[PDB]
Parts: sequence; structure tokens; C-alpha cells
Amino acid sequence: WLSAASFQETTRVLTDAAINCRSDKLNGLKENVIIGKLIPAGTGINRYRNIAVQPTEEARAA
Amino acid sequence: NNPLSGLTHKRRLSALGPGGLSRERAGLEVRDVHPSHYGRMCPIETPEGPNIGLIGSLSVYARVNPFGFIETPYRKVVDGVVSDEIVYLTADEEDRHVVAQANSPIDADGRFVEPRVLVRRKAGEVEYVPSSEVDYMDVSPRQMVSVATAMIPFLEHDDANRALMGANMQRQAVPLVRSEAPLVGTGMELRAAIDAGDVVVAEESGVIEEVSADYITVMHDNGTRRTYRMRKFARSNHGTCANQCPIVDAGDRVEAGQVIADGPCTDDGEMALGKNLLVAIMPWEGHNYEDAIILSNRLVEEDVLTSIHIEEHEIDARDTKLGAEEITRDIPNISDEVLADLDERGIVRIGAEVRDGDILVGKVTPKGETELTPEERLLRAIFGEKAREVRDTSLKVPHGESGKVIGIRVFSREDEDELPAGVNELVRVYVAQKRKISDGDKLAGRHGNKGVIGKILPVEDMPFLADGTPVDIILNTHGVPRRMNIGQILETHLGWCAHSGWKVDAAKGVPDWAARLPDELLEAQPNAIVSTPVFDGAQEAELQGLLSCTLPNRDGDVLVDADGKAMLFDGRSGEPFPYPVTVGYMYIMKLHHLVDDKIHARSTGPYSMITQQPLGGKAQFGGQRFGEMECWAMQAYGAAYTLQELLTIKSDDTVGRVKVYEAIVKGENIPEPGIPESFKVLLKELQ
Amino acid sequence: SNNSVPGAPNRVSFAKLREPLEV
Amino acid sequence: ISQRPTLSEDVLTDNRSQFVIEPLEPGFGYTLGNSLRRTLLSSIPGAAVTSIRIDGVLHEFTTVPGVKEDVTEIILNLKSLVVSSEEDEPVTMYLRKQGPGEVTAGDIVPPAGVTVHNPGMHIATLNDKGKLEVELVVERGRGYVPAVQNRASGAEIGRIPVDSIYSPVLKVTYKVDATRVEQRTDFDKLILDVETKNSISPRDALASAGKTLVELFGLARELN
Amino acid sequence: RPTLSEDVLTDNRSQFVIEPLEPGFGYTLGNSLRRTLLSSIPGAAVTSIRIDGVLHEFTTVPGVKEDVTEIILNLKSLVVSSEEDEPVTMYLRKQGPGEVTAGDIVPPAGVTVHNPGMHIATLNDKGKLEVELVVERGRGYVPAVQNRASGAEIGRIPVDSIYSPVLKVTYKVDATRVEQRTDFDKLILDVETKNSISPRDALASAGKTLVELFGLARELNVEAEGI
Amino acid sequence: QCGLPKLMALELFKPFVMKRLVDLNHAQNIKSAKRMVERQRPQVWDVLEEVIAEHPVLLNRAPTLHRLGIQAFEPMLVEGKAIQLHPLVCEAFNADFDGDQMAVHLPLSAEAQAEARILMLSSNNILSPASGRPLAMPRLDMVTGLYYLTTEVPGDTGEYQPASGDHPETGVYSSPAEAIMAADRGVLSVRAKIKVRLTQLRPPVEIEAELFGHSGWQPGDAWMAETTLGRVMFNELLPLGYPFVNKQMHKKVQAAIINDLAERYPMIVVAQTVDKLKDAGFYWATRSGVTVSMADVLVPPRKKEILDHYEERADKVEKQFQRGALNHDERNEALVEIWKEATDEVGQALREHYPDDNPIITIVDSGATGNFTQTRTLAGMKGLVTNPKGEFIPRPVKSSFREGLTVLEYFINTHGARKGLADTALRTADSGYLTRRLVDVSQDVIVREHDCQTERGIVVELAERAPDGTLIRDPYIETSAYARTLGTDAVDEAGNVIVERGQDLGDPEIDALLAAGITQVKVRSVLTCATSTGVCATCYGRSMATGKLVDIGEAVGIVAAQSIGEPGTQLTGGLPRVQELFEARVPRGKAPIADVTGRVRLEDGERFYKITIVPDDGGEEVVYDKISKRQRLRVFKHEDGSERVLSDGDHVEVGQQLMEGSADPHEVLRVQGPREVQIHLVREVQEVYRAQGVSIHDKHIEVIVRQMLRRVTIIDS
Amino acid sequence: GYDTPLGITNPPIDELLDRVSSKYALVIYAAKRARQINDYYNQLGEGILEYVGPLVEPGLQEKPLSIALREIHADLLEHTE
RNA sequence: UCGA
DNA sequence: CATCCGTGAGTCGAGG
Ligand SMILES: [Mg+2]
Ligand SMILES: [Zn+2]
Repeated sequence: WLSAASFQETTRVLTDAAINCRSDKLNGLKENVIIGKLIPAGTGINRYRNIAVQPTEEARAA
Repeated sequence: NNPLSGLTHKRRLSALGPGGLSRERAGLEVRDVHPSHYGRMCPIETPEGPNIGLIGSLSVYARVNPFGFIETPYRKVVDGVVSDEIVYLTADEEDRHVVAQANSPIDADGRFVEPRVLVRRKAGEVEYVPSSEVDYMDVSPRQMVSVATAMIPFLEHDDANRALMGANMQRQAVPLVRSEAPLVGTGMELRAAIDAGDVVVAEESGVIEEVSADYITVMHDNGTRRTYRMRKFARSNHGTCANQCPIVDAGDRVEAGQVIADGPCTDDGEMALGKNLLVAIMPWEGHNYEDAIILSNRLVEEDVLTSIHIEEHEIDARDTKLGAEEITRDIPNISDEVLADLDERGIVRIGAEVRDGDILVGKVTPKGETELTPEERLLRAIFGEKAREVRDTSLKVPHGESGKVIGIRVFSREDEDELPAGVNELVRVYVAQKRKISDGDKLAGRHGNKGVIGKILPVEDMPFLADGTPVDIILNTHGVPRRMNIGQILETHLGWCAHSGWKVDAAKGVPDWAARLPDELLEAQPNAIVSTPVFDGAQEAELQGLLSCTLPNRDGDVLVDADGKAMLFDGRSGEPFPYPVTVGYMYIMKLHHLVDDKIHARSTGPYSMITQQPLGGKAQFGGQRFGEMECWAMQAYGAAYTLQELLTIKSDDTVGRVKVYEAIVKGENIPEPGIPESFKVLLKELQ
Repeated sequence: SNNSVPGAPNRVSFAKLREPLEV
Repeated sequence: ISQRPTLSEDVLTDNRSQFVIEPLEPGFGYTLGNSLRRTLLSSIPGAAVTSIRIDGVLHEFTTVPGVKEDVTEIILNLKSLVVSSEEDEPVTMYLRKQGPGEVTAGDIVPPAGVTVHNPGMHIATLNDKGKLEVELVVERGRGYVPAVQNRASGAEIGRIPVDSIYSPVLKVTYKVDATRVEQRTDFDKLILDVETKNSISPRDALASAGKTLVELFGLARELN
Repeated sequence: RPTLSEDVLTDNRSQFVIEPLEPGFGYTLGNSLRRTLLSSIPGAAVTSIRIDGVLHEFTTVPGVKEDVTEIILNLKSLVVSSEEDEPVTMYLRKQGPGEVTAGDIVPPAGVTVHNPGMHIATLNDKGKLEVELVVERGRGYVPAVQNRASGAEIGRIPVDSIYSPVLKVTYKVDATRVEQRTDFDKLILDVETKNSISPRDALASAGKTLVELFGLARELNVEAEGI
Repeated sequence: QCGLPKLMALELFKPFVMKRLVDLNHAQNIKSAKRMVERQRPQVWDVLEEVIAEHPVLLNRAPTLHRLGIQAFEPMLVEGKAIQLHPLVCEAFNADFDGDQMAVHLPLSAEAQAEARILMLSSNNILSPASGRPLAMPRLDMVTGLYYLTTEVPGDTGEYQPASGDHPETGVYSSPAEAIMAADRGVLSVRAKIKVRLTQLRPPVEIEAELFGHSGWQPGDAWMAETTLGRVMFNELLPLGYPFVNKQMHKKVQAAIINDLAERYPMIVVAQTVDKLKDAGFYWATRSGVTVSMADVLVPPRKKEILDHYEERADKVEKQFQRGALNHDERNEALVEIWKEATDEVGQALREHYPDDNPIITIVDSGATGNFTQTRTLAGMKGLVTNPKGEFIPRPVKSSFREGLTVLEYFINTHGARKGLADTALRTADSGYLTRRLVDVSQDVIVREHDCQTERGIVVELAERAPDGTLIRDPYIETSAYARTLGTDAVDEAGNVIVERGQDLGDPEIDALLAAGITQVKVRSVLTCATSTGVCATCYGRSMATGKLVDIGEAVGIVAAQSIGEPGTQLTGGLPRVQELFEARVPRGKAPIADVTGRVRLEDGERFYKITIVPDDGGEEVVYDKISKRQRLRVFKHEDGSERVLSDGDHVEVGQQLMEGSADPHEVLRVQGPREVQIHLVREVQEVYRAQGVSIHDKHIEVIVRQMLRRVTIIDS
Repeated sequence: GYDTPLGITNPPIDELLDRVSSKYALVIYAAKRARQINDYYNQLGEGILEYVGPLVEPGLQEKPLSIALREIHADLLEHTE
């Protein structure tokens, strides 16, 4: 409903959503931008987001 | 902005406003050019934006009848014979009649030349019609245009699109330190300057009794004396410089209706919206790519394109609940080095210089007696310095603003100066700037050939003619035939002929090309002024021939050919350019879109009261807007963090931005963004 | 000349003679 | 296939002089004279006014009672003032004139080492009751130095800094007669044209141009 | 601040860096120094040649792989320093199978060939080759039509004369930021020379040459300047 | 790089300089550090130069239509108060220099700078995401400059001459260094055809094999060529390792070179390569001698001759209507044709009368800028002006602009000119609107997986079979196939497979399938490949920007939207058609389609068109009712002749369009099915942008289309 | 084979991209190491056990990102998803 | 009202 | 297939 409200006919969107008790799972670009979360695209996805970088064992302090 | 700017604003025709229509309600039928507009409303002059076609200029010869319709003058033709008798006609009245074009050839008595002539008819339809059926004819060729439209030389050679901007931009020309008249004119430059009311016209005839920079006094014939006071260095509505100067010397016999002293953008009572520059039509090492403009340092070192700008800064001392604001020279925790340019009151002294961040009006207000910091209490006992209850609320110079303080206007409730309820001392400080033209300043001509200053080369770098004269301005060739505004080229050719002078060959008779050329022009002095009235004036034949008669320079050498071109030397390599470059003079107007005003930037600053977003506007030191369309560009790139940053810690995260600043100044790492306060607003607006 | 009415500088005009009425 | 040391002839005129240089390498003259032209117009030493001060005036934007012009136009006319000074350090000129009549560059009082070269220069038109007391400061520099630099130094509020066009050079050009005849008679003849501001001679201008350039190209001869 | 002189190297060519010049002097020094190195330095090259088994050009020389054209070109790239101004003559003869080089050339006294390993022409068996060369001194570049009468008209061939010991020179002018001023000019110069002289030397001669010219102007008064 | 003003930077890096100000003890604390900056003490300028070391910034330029409207740069300090911009990104921002203003945004967080330097750096985004074409290329003065030197001038001086008489071969140089010293003396022209031995440029592929046997050319190996000195200099920029090009550089030529460099050579080579070109063009644009005078703009010799011919043809038509033999709708319809033809003849007059030296033409015929239709307007005549209705005015503007239009001519031209600006302002609001809807429908569309693994794809008409024999490159090849990846092995007549499955289509791989004779390939599509959320990586294929496989996480949906909405301004069907399709409205045309395939039974009446169809396979006669204003579509029948209009007895396939107009996609759905209606939409959409010269790869359109059929209705609960 | 990469084009991105699965991954890869470096310098002053310092010679006033982006090219870092 |  | 009410109708900047 978030992505729907911020598009068009916002008053129509809300009246319907509040009656249906619609729960929004915050998984989408528009949805994530609004609440300020990392958008589920690009460097935002976990596949790239949770990266552990370490020096090679070969690389050692002088 | 300039005199013409005002005049045109008095003759605007707006469809907006109460009783009229809204912008959204206006379809495509209202805006475009209607057949009735001829001689009544200009078809060219109208804004470029979303206001297009809804704002129009009233045509030159038109006038308003007691019933609120637009009458236009037409010459009366009895029976094929033009009569000097003139009657004004309304739109619907004209339709019932049949009108001849103005340029239709006429006998020395008044009769037509050809039976069938060009004829204007109802519904904007045209057809050849026998002379027996000719009722009226147009007063003048330039009848359909407006005031600002008629100052565009060779208008009939420029497409409506660029001709449109041509008119709109002349109203944006900025008054220089001193003004030159255009080498090439249309004749309208005279009557416009006078009627503008921003020059000084003599009411009754007589002799200049005494002249000063301050005023001119005239002794009439009947004995009475009328003195005219000169407006000297006054701020306009748009921060330009309205300054008038006396033309006549003491003891000049002046007749009534004569300009005795002109103002901004006016030379000898003529509209002087710019300077006459030496142009060269060639691409130059890319520095003029995509409408950019290259300038000669001469233009800086001789103030050719220099203008004066005045700002008005204000502040007031009010009655507060903690006492009253008092303007004073004593400001808490400020050295005597900063206060140096102040008087005893707390005002800056006239003539002093001011930079941004400096102090103009020292004002202090009693701050709320809140418990000062236990950690600042502690700091005040060590150094034993007692805190003052007055907070610095002084008037400081806005960022970017600078120059000399050229006047102070103090109003005091104490001095019986009637102030609004609650104000004690009110100060005004006027600072003037002598802005030398620079990179990024928008330049333009009359043909809608706009452009910003790309680069200003040293005078020696400039491509120069044979006799060592460096050109002034280097326009790009590419951006000419695309715009269909080749009048700027015509002006340039006539520009060179008007600079070098000319002399047609009378031996073996008057040449056939210069047969329609009036006697007065068959011989021309160097730096002479001419008129090319719209839908009249110079024709392509006469122009080519004048290029053949271009008088040689002081060294007896001709400098350009009959093609109009000449051979230039690259001031950088020294070697001559391989091909002939077109060289001449073109009138260039400094437009009021200067970088010094337009440039802006902001680290942090103020914030929106509700949304906790930054404020907006250069006047508010506000941030830019990263709109919906810019968000997409981010997402499409897939730069989630940057996008997250911009819409969080850079915007409305109350706690976020603060810790960002701290992290930066401490040299640490940027923390993780929190919840947008803006979003919190929404959830409170939904509840 | 173009406008020989006020006492203005002489600006020479390529023209057909315009004498209907001044601006 | 020929070797001859080059000459440097001269054809004169009071304010401007043509220097002729030959015989030079083929297609060398153009880039040779330009090197001079870009030296003259830029870095030739001279002198002009830096700052001024007028009685009753605190800033550039006002009018002195009884004078036809305002300070701005007055300062603007003074841009065309031709001066030559020997004093390497700044000096102070003077101009005071009252009552009716015209004031000019001749009415300036140049101290020891300073000479005005155009006395007929129109400055202001003082009408009746009009008085004008001015104080002019002249320095030695080269090229062009904007007024704006003077004010931040510590100059008092009375002073009004003025732009400085030190370059005593007016207009410079050249032409080349390249004998391209198919033989070992192929050479280039250079004709340089220099015109000054009657502050220095065209010759002396070319001299200071050479002294400069010589000190520059000499660094290409020193060994590593 | 007085200017500096720098050098980045290669055996045959090198790049020179001049900075900081007074604003608007990079281009004042640029093109002028180039035309000097390419034209105002004296050397030696080939004016004309003569081949034994040639009565016209289109036919290749009896016993040679290369055409008449491709041998002239190879010879144009021959680097030679002659001591006397007056035209000298060197001979190059070789027969049998193998390859003729610049080390095979028989030079007069005071005349030195600086690239004896330069390929010239591939001869085969029963392949005879006798050539008469004409060497003069001059400056820069001289066309072949101007040398159409410098040999015996029994097979005299006019050649393009590349006297100049400097091969190719380019230059770029960037801006250095001195003090608060970013207006000062920095001059970068690229110079490639023959195997005859080092570029580092070619500039000093091209530099000393120009100092002489600007002497004429300076001689009159030596008024004012500061370094 | 970008020219970031000294005053602008100091406010952007304000707390970054304050950091280093209290560092180097220029200020005792953070408070004083602030005061130093605001007072602009002379110290900070030295400090700021350090702080902004390789610290990228963003240059935005509204309106931001596609993702190239915002690009990163390495900030360079500069005296002045204006942002300096690189000439090549002008095409991306759609930005001229008539007073444009660009926003600047400074990335702070560690990741932000990384997203700036890597993703959004201008030297990485050379190609358009919409077509894979190079946007950062020689554009104006650049192209004209290069087209200059690369032109072969026949009789120019220093030209190669064969040996004859007593003079040998003239115009043969040992090395490029020699020819350079020739033009400097003044013997050689930089545009004249000569022969030169080169040592640092690989010869053409055709000649290297002849001279080396593909022994692998080497820097030092010599060879002879027949070009101009200019063309040589240009090839030193490509530089080595690239086959020599001996042509004149039209824009279409240089476009290919970069595009080829885009494929093979890495990104940093292309970036540096394209930078060199800009320099060369500008330097030569200067000495190109391109100049506009009144002289170079010339009125045709047959000006009044040609116009008097048609004015005579017109007065005949006028008199033929004066007797009332001609209909009023016919009269103007003929007058339009008379003058439309006249203008063409005026255009022809110019091209021949104009020397190719003429800078007006030189610019036009070199792809630099400008249309010849403008040149016709300028020197020849304006032509037909448009009515408020849009129809072309019977009256023509016989005057060119050089001659000076008559008073009454200017007025009516002005009328059209303003309305042209009016609609130009309105479509932008319509285009931007369509764009924002397009974004919303396709936000959840992201590259989530590496591969769907379905074998489903869709057929691509690779090439048409030419009637006489051989074949013809289909006109949809570049937009429908070149970026796709195969979903089925492509075999010719033999058992020999040409291109495998799981293989990207490249330029040579198309030629391998084109010379093999196979004219139909099955390829993976966004439409076919089904993944849970969004789409997989394989089916989408080669990312138009990268020139390689799309990365896992690319927001292809929004990019697709931008790619469609960006050029949406240049339309006359027109733009409304695009909306009408994407909004799935029951079209204005409403052209019927055959429900069941069979034999066609035309039974036209003058009052009404009726069409009956006898089912091919038994069936019952199906009949439609049509209005006579529409007309039957010339469909390509079994006869292989498309120009055959619908006739009785003809054979139509199922769903075949009966008359001209547009078929209701909803009917196409119920009749031909889900897959078919997708393919109709894609190509009906494409047919709109084809007309106005716009090339969007079918990929982007499909993404949106896929998001339309994601739902099904509920018949029974 | 090319001309020397200048400024922010260095290290050349093509050779950078080869040591990573995609453009987007390279970003987080680099920055997360850049953070480690900047922590190291700030922690070092008062904190032991910091992330390991620059595995390459730091340029004078070289930005933390600019340091990290080089060692990636030097393959001295390990890559995990 | 103006600028792209 | 045609009416009545409700909902859309590009971006960014400037000023007073
Ligand atoms: Mg623009
Ligand atoms: Zn898939």
C-alpha cells in the first residue's frame, strides 16, 4: 500500500488499505526508500552487502 | 533591469489574473498566433516557459479605444490613391474591409503600381486583388511588431524561435559603467529611450544656465527656471544601477523635447543595451563548443563589459520580553579588529569595504535567562569571566555579497521617525559592487544567440587581423545555421562596413546595385551609425556591394574582402589560419544572469520546521533538491548506500546529521543512518 | 535620416520614405 | 644551402617604428615575430596610477559639487592617462583647480622623475563654484594589475584604488616576405611593427623585450 | 621564482619540462622553439644518387629484391655527418648473395655514418649493385625537383634532402599553480633526434641559436628585466 | 575530471578542511577552525587542495531522464565561480552552455565514494544503457575537425605523382616524421593522397595477411600505404594494435570505431582513446576553415526559374477549380503536392551548386550537425507551413531566410513556430508522466538469480529470404537479436551447430549465422524465463552499458523505464499511441482480427464493409461488420507478396489483422493467447519509435510488458 | 597495453573487475576495507588490536579508499560473500 | 515573473 | 457505445 499510496489516488489507496487491514512487508524499492532502508537492489542485496574482507595469510606485517 | 525592460513591462498583455483564466485552463488555441493580432499585439514577444502565449506585448502603433478593444492605424485609399488621412480600426471592423500591405509600390502622387496587389482579408486569408478594390493599406512595414521586437536588425532573416528569445533577452540586458550606442540600429533605439522615462527630457526650450553632476538648470525664454535633479547611483528593483549623466555643456541652446541627460543603457538619448564588439566566426580550440563564448582580456582591463550592482540590507531593533534590542558597537566576544570599520553607534562607516561574514550593523539582544551550562559555568570560574545576558544578533554580510558601502539610512523612533509598533532603531546599508565580467556570465546578441563566457584569454592570445588589432569575441560557427538566425551574420557584415566606413563608385554612374540606396549612405565615415528598420532597411544586394567599398585602415590597407571575411593570425602559434575567417562587429548585451548571483553551495545550515529537511533557496542558504527523477537515476545505478545517505543523514535524520559532522571533524568513520524524521511525520499524519 | 524630430544624433536609414505617423 | 648572420634594420615614425629582420630560415619569420609580439603586449615595464584620493570623497560612487562628471567617470577618464616614472618606489602626484573652466592632465603636478605625456587629456568640466583637489599615486609595474588588490593591504577609507594598465605598448603586428623561388635563394624577411603610447620609444620597447627573452632562452644553454 | 629545466629519458629521444613560466609565455615559447630544432640546425643528408643498371625508374635494379622506390626511402633514413660544406661523394658496391647495409658504405675523410646496421637492399646471387651517392650540407627539408640537376644525366636521381638532424618534435602547454595563481604555464616538449646527435645536445644548440637572434633587440639599451 | 570552483569546494568540504586546519595547528580548536574558513584566510586554499585529493563529486543536470543524468567526477579546483565540464558528457546530460546549471553532491560515507568512483564515474559510463551506442563521442567541433584531416583532396599540393620522363616518383616519404617536416615547409598538404612507410601502425587485416601471412605484426615491422598525412595522425590515437582505417571520418564511421573498441579493448583504453580524439578534433576544427559568411550561404541560380514553373502549375489548378471541376478537398490536396515537389527541386539545386568546400554543406554532409532541410530553409525556401489544424497550408513560403521573408510570410511562420514550442512543452509533461508510471510498474523487477534454466525462448526473424535468391538483413536485427542470449543451439542445414546455447550474441556470431544461411534463432527473453521475484541474469543477457552479462542486482526495470521515457519527446500514431499501448486501452482504430483461420469471403457494400470467413477446418462461418472509413491491411499472404490488399478467396491465419488500424490486444489475448499478445505489443510499440528514428532494444520494452500479464482473473471461486 | 592511468582512473577498473564477480560487489569489497584502514589509524593512537594497517606503502595524504583500492589490485585481500 |  | 464526478496533467533553479 506504501508503493501504491506514493503513486496516485492516495486517498483511494488509504481508505481501501485501512479496511482490508493490509500489512505491508517492506520489501521493494519504493518501500525501502521511504523508510530509509537500503533498497533491495544493487549493492543493497545481502549477497554483496554481507562481505568479509581479510588480508591473505601470505600478506603479513613486515 | 534596464530602461527598455520597464517600458516593455508597461505594455504587457496578460490573459492570467482574476476575471481571466488560469494557466492549466488555457488550451492550445488561446496561446498561438491569431490573424487579428496584426498591428495590435506582437506575434513574437512572449515568454518561453509555461507562460508562453499567455503574455504578449502590445504592438507599436496600436492604441486602446474607450470600449477596451484594440484599434490600429491604417492609411485610407479613396480609389487606388493613398491618402495621408488615417483612421483607427478595431478587429471586427477590419474584417469587413480589405487591406493592402504597406510595402506595396505607390505612385509619387499616391496611386498603386500594379492592378493586382497583395491584400489582407478576413480569416487571415490572402489573395491578389485589383487596385479598384483596395480600401486601406498598412501604415508601416514594422506595424505588426512590438517595441522590443523592432530593435532586432534584419528580423526577417531570423526564425521566430530565436527571434523570440532575441526580444525576451534584451529586457535582461544590464547597465554597464558607461554605455555605447549600437553601430547597427533600426531607428527604434531613439524613441524607446525617450519614452522609457529613464532619461531626462527638457520640458520647455531655452539655454543651459548651469550644469553639474548633481543637477541641470535651464533658463526658459519667458524667464522661468526649471531645474532637473539627476538620479545618481540608485538601486533598481533588480539591483542594477540607475545612474544619469548630463549630456549638454553649460550655455547650450536646448530646444524642447530634447534629451539633455540620459540614464542607464543610454547614449545620446538612444537605447544602449550593450557594446559594439569585434567578432570572429570560427571554432577555437574547443573553448566555444556548444554556444560557449571566448573573450578578450581587453574587455576586463578596459571595463567594456563591467556593470554596477547595488543591494539593500536591512535590520531592526525590536522590543523583546527580555528587554529590548539595542544597536551598539559593543558586541560580546569580538576583537577590535573586526569592529574596526564601525562608527560609535554600531554602523559601518561610508566608504569602507565589506567582505562576506563581516559586520554591518552591530545589534545585540538580551538572551533568555536560562541556566547556563554547568560545564560552561565551570569554564567561567576558571577564567573568572562573567557571562553577559546579551546574544549577538548583528547583521552580517550574506555569503557571496561584497563591495563598498555607499550609504546608510538610519531611522529612529527616538527621532520621531514613524516606525511600526515595536521597533526602535532601523538601519539600511547599501553596498555596491563593481562586477567585472567573468567566466560563466551570460552574454547575448539580439538574434537569440545566447551563451555563457567559457574562457577569457590574455589580449595576446586573441586571433588578430593584419594590422595587429586583436578581436574581441570568438563565436562558434557550428551554432549558427542550426538556429536559422543568420541576421547576426548580416549585422556583422554591416557592422564592419559601419566601422571602416565606405564609398560607392560614382564614376561611370551610380552602380545598379546601389540604385535603391538612398543618397545619404553613398558615402560613410569610420564608426558611423545606421538604421535597418524591420521589413525594410538593408537588402542582401546592397550589403555585398558595401563590403566592396570598405575603406582601408590608417595604414592604407583594406582589412576584409567582398565576401566579408579576412585573414587572421593565431595569437598562440603565430602562423596564419589556413582559411579566411568572417570578421566584423556585432552588438553584444550583458545579460542579468551572472555567476556571482547564481553560484551557491551549502555544507549544513537551517532546516525545515516540520519535515526537518533542509530549507530551499540561495536566499535561505538552503540545500539542493534530490527529486523523484533523481532518485530513479540512483536506483538505476544500484548505488544503494549513496542513495540511502542522501535521503537520510544528509537530509532529515535529526540525530544522524549531527553525528555525521562529529565523525568527519574527528576523522572517524561515517555512522549508520537512522530513521528519517520525515517518515515519522507521516505516521503521525496517518494516525 | 530616420527620426528628425527631437534634436537627436543622426542615424542614417536604408528606407522607403516613412511619413505616415511618428511612433 | 647558405649561411649569413641576420640583420636588424629600422624604418621610423615618431610614435611607431618598423623593424626589418633578414635573412631568416624558411617559414620561421611568422613564429619569430609573434614571439616578440606576445612579449611586448604582456611583459614590458612602464608606469601608471594605482590609487587616488579626492577631497570630500570617501568612495568611487559619488559626485563632487560643481563638477559635470561623477567620481566614477573621472576615475574612468584617468585610465587613459599616459605616465612614465623612474621612481621604482611609489610616488604622489597632485592636481588642484578651482572656479570656472576645464581641468586637464596638464594641471597635474608630477614630482621628480615623473612625466606626463598627454597634457590635453580631458579629465573633468568644472562649472562655476566647482572645486577639485586630487591626490594621485603612481607605481612601476608591467602588464595589467586590477584595482581590487590595493584595498585589503591596510589602505585607509579615504583611498580609492584604480586599475593599472602598466603596458606602455599600444599595437604590434608583423608581415613576412618569404622568397620561395626554387633555388638556394629561399629565405624569409621579417617586418615587425611596434607602436607605443608616447611613454617610451618603439625601439626601447623592443630593447626591453629582447633583454627579457635573452634571459629566458639562456637557460636552454646551461649544462646539467 | 626562477624557472627550472628537467628531463625524462630514452636512448634516441627525451622529454623536456619547463616550469614555471610567467602566464601566457608557454605559448610564446612553444611553437618558436619547435621550428628552430626542425629547421635551424645544420647537418648532412643525400641530395642525389646514381645506379649502374638503371636507365629508367619503373624497372627494379637487376638482382635486387626491393624496387627502385624502396631503396631511395631506406637511403633517406641514412644518418651522415660531413665536415666540409662542399658536396662530397661516397661509393657503395657489393655483389653476390646477402644483404647490403650502411656498414658497407665507403666514406670520404671527415664523413661519418652513424647507423652502420641499417638495412638497405636484399641482393641475391649474380646480383650486382654499384651506387654513387651525393652528400651536401644544409638545414631542414629540401624537395627533389630542386635537385634535378646534381648528377650525370646517365642515371642521375634527385632525392628528398633531410638535412636536419632532428626528426620530429611536439609540445604541450599545461598550467602550473604557483602561489595562489593557477595561471602560470608549464611547457612540455618532446624531441626525437637522429643517431647523429643526442636530443639533450640538440636543444642546447637550438637554444644557443635563438639567444643570438634576440641579441639584436637587446643590444640597443639592455633596459629592464628580472630573474 | 570536472572544474570545481574554489569558492564552491570550500563550503562543500567545510568540516573536512576544519579537520585538517586544527590538525596542522593552523587553528587551536574546532571553533577557531570555523572562523578561519568563514574569513577565508589565505591558509585554507593550501589545505583544501589536499582534502579534495581523489574525492569524487556528483554532477546532476535536471531534468534527469536516464541514469546518465547524474555522473561522478574527480574534482579539480579552479579560479572562477563556474563549474567546468567535459565536452563528452554533454550528450549524456543533454546539456548545452546557454546558461545551464548543474547541481553538485558530495559523497561522504566510505561506501558512497566507492559507488561514485566505480559505478557512476563518467569514464566508465561511455555507452548508452538504451542502445549500447557510444554517447561520449566526438560530437560537434570534434567530428568536423576530424572529418577535415581525413578527407582525400585530389589536386592538393604534395600529392603523389608517378615517375615520367626525367623526373622520378614524387610524393613518397620514408616515415611520418618526414611528411611532417614537409607540410611545415609548405610542400605537403595534410589532406592529399600520398605514399608513406610506417613502422608503428598495424596494417589493415586484409593487407597484414598479404604482407606478413599473419605472422603477427610487430612495432618495428614496416609497410607501405596509400592514404593522407591526416589519416595517419588519426590512427596514432586508436592507437597501436588496431587495424589501420583508410576512410574519411563521418560520424557514423567514428561511431563504429568506438563501438568496436567498446567490445574488444578494455574500458580504460576506450576512455583514454576517446579523450585523445577530442583534443585532435578541437585543434583541427580550428584550422578547418569552417566559417559562415553571407557569401557561403548562396541562393540557387534556378531560384525564380523553378518557382515560376510551379506557380504556373498552381494557377492552372486554381483555374481548374475556378470552373468547379475540382473538389475543394482535392484542390488543396493537389496544391500541397505541387509545392512539396517544388521544395525538393530547390534542394537539388543547392547540393550541386554548392561546392563540398562550402562550410554550410561541409558541416551537414559530415554528420557533425544540421539537416540539409535546414540548409534548404536557409538558402532555398521555407516551403509549406502547418495550419493550426496541422494540415499543410496551400500557400507556400517561396522566400528563403537569406533573401528576407515578406511581412505576411513571417506572421504565419511565427504562428506555427509558437505552437511548435507549445506542443514541445506539453509532450514533455506527458512523456515525464508516462515515465513515472513506467518506473512504478517495474520496481520489483531486479536481476536476482544467475539463470532460470528454462528452455523457453522466442523466435527471431534473423533475415528475410531474398526473392531472386541469397538473403537480406532484416531491419529489426540490431534491436531484437544482437544483445540476446541463445536458448537453443543454432544449426544450419548440416548437423553442424554454429552457436551454442548459453552463448551471448555478438557481432561476429551474427555473421556466422548469417553466412550459414539460417534465418531464425530461438533466444532467451525476459518474457519467457520465469523466476520467483524479478528476472534471472541469463535471459536478460548482455547489459547494454557494460557490453557484458548483466550483474546480479541490477535494477533493470527502472533502467528499462528510463530507456523508454528518455527520448519520448521526439514524436508526432505518435506519443499517444505509446501510452494507449502501455495502458492497454481498447484502441481508436479497433481493427478486427480473424477468430478462426480459413478462406476469406469479401462482400463489400458501398454503405458498409462486411467480412465473412469460412473456416479452413470444417467449422461454422464467422462474419464481422466494418465501417468503410478503415481499409483492409495489405498483409503478406502465402503468395509472398505483401502489397496484395485483402481480397475474397485469400487465406488468412488465425488472428490475422483484417483491416488497417490497431487490433484490440484484449482480443488478441483471448484469441491468440498470452505469449502472442506480448509479441504483438512489443513490436507495435517498437513501430512507433522506429518512425521517429529512435532505437530502443526490445529488451527494455519486454520488461514492462512482462509486468502487465503477471495477473490472471478468477472465473470460478 | 595503454597509457599510464592518471588520478582516479588508477588503479584501472578493468583489472579491478577481474578479481571480483561483479561491479556492485567490488564496491562493498573496497569500502569495507577502507573502513578497516581508517579505524586502524584512529584506534592506533589509543587502541591496540586494530584491523591490520595498509598492506601497501601509503601515498602522501592518500585517502583510505585510495589505499584499499590498490591492495585489491595487489590481490593481498581475501574475498568472501 | 525570469533561466536551462 | 455515450453522460457525470473524481483524478491525473516533466524537472531543477531564481526572486519578492
Ligand atoms: Mg541549455
Ligand atoms: Zn530466465
